[PDB]
Amino acid sequence: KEYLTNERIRAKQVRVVGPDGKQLGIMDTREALRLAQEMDLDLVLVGPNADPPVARIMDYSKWRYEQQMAEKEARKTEVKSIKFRVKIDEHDYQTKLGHIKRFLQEGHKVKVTIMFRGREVAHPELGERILNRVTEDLKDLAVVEMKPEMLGRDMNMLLAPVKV
Amino acid sequence: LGQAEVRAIFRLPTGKQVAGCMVTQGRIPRNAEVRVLRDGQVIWQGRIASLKRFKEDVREVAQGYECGIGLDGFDDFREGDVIEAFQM
Amino acid sequence: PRSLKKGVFVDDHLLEKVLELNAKGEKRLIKTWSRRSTIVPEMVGHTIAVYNGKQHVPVYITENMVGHKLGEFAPTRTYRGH
RNA sequence: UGAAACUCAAAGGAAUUGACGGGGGCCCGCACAAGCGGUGGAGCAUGUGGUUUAAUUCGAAGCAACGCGAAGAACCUUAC
RNA sequence: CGCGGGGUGGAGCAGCCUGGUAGCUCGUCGGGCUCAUAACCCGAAGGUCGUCGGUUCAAAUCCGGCCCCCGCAACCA
Ligand SMILES: [Mg+2]
Repeated sequence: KEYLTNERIRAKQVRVVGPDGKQLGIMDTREALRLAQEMDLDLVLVGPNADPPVARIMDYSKWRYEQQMAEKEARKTEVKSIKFRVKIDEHDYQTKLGHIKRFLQEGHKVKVTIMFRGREVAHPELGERILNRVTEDLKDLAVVEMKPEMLGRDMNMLLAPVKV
Repeated sequence: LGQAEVRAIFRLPTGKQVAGCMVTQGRIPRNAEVRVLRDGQVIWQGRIASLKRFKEDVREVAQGYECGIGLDGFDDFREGDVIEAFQM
Repeated sequence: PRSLKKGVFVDDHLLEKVLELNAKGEKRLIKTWSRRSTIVPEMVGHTIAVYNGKQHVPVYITENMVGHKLGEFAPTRTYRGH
């Protein structure tokens, strides 16, 4: 994420590639520098150890800033775990659903688990009833990656945003 | 309790699967087990899920009338050969 | 790096055995524990079974291998690959 | 307001001796800092771990095992 | 077959989009740190970008085939 800028280039004759992708050829360093000055945007040596040192005529600092911004954007993207009960209270469930929706809106995945105990008779059924219902409620923000899946003491599902 | 010959299985990119079969032996009920055979190896083994004829949803298919039947989890569609149904 | 003053070392176990078998022409499998002994051309042609510490391993002997001690042709340690 | 079944041969308090604290204070050590020179990077020399082997004799285990018992393994030593 | 989108160190993801510039987290390997394990910190390895190819001075990037994945696609009796 660092390259030689305009006057930092000592390597004789440089490959004068613009900000667009246009070749001027193998100009002298000084000439290239002059050109850069004329056009405002700096001479960024993006490949010094190459066939003519690759001088990209862009504003180095500006470019770096742009890259940073892009990285930041990429960063903000997470998996958020909502953990339901088996014998479910309704208000709580609603709240959880709302939370999930919010997460989806933000851009985050939602891992929806249901905390099981022993008693594996109507537990999986209960889980199915819950998770599926939740999905039905919020199908327009999220599509299902992982279906109602058994983990032994859990039932997991994955709600992933409709469009990223 | 029946030997059936496959006429038209159905490829839906929407609905499902329906196997039109001509009876040769006895009767095909709704809760009977099914073996599907080709010329050499057996295609699929399982059960009958759904039963619905042209007229009405007839319970038992006697003599040799053509009846569609939905076959539990049928994997190979459009024109089979021999369906053999066994029951004690 | 070869190591001897004068009179190259052969042990009188096979040294005096192989010279008797110079009169019977050749012979078949001479198992000796002597690996200390250097090759003299009297042995050239014969079959010397040399002691690995376990196996009397057979060596069909040629004129080329003369400036060598017997135990070089008896690989005592086995394998390396893991 | 208020059990019992069941269960444990304890649950407890106060102090005491210590040990302990990302409690306090008073101290100290090349402990850090300040400084020099290294090790880790390279090659080899060793000792180990591991893995191979017919066997790689056995021990030593964080400092306080690891250029150690070994202050001298070609055979001997040597135990495998 | 239709159309849409995708295919990237082992896993999940950016970059393509703007023709030169391959990152991030989890794992794997090695070390350190600890009494010891995790966690931590460090390095180290690891991708030719599904592929056939073209392009062009130069393609993960532009184009197409094929392979796929994914979603939708009107017929069950
Ligand atoms: Mg660790």
